Amino acid sequence: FPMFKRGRCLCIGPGVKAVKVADIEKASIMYPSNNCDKIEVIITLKENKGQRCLNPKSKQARLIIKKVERKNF
Repeated sequence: FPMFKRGRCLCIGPGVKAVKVADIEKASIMYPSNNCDKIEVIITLKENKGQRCLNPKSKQARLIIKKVERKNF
């Protein structure tokens, strides 16, 4: 079927929810996904590694900021 996501910088959540908040679930970007005029984060919130571009409607990266800001490797 022709659904076609019109937004090329659209995301629904290719990840999980609440993980090792220092290993995964760490959004460190604010960029148009390099195709856009909008600016989103890349959370690697996963069991090991995976994307989480949360921006459409709810970002929540605002809170995850204090998560990504926890220590540094």
